[PDB]
Amino acid sequence: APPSVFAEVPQAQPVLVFKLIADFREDPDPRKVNLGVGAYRTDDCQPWVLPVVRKVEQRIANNSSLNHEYLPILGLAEFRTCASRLALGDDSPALQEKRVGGVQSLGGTGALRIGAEFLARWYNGTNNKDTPVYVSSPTWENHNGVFTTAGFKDIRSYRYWDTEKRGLDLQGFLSDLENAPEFSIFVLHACAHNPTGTDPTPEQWKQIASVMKRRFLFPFFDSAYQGFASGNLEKDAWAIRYFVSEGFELFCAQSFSKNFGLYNERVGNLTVVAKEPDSILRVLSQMQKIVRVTWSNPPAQGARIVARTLSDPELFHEWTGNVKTMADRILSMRSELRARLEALKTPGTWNHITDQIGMFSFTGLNPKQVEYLINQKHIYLLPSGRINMCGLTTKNLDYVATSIHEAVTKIQ
Ligand SMILES: Cc1ncc(COP(=O)(O)O)c(CN[C@@](C)(CC(=O)O)C(=O)O)c1O
Repeated sequence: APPSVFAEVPQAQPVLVFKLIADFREDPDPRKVNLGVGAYRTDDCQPWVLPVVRKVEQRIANNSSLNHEYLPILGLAEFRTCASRLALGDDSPALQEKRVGGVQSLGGTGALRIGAEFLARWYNGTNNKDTPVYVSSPTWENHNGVFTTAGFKDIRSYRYWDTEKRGLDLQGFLSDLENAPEFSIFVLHACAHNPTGTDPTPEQWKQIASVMKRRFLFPFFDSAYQGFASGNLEKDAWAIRYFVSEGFELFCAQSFSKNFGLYNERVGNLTVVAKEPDSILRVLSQMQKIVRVTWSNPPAQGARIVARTLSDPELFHEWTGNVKTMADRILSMRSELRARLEALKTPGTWNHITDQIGMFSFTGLNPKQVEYLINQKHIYLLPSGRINMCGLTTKNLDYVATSIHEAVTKIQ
């Protein structure tokens, strides 16, 4: 009897956020509510394909001049240019000086992967897998997984969330920067921090930038929610743009999954800013090799939609309107969920619910409370106490606020 070559493969733990989408879908209880994955939902609790996207899909579908031939390894040129322009702004001195590069990627995740793979080979030496990599405490789980997979052995965290203050621990963060070895890589959330929903103010960003510049720390921005932090694309990109004006060289992993609602078309872009043009050229050539052995070349549908919307003043205007619409609904739900919790006179303060920005809220519930909420009330969320505000609708608001109350009460 010959045994199987897969006999010893262990059962892996499940990617939780996707594990719950499954549990939710198949859960038969009617009063179930998915406050899990960070995807927008209308007030009717439905996915929303943006009107502008619908528009363009139709145009693309009626364009017979378009073929399916392979795209360049680095991706659709028009897309890479518009994506980078969106984050840096058209008046960017970096764009003017041609020291900006863009690599089309598979969502923000793919962009993060490509940048980590490049750094692990050409940054701070050759194949230097030892440069420390810093992620916020807490942060999006996949930050660790992505950098670990790229080979970095030393992943550290910088203090960010202050539990006994329910906000940003600036001194902690600043202290961690001061103490970070020179050349260390810092993974920064450009805006709408995940999972806290707490971002530094421009004044704090200035302090953060000041230490980074002094200690030659590398800013690797994750920008997955441009436009959600406030509803304004220009505003949500200010930090990245400030670093650029300060002369930093940096990476910016861009995702169009949430702001274009193109979740399943995997549209991402890795923007690179260098001190001089010649370097962008050499960098992209190394990036081509990395891409070639990962996905060979990127898919066209998503990039085509984003490219057409961003290069047509009319589609662009319209898109900015749809974005603001989503952001506005998140602001509306924050005020409501807070009201109800106060009316129910729920133990403790809950101002933070309206203080945090973006799609998420770091509620503050112990895990035992989350288990109660998921098992008893069928209100799916993460163990950490993070909730997707978009999951709230004028309907289920009371059920949730009730459940959160009962929890806090007969659970604490
Ligand atoms: C901070 C951050 N960066 C990158 C990504 C990846 O975006 P992509 O889909 O373009 O690769 C996410 C997505 N976070 C989600 C919305 C989903 C997930 O975990 O993948 C979340 O629920 O946190 C994110 O929250």
